[PDB]
Amino acid sequence: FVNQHLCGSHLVEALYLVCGERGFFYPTKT
Amino acid sequence: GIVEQCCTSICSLYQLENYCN
Repeated sequence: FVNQHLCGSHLVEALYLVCGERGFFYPTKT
Repeated sequence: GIVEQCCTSICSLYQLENYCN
């Protein structure tokens, strides 16, 4: 398949959603 | 970062999905 991310917030939002939110959690956020 | 290297038409969703941490 192929997508057309915008590169900036969508590309990073993808890494977080793809699997960049489980190992990207931090103690005490602000 | 893969984001800067994949920044373009399609960004290796596999690289991002495989990136994890």
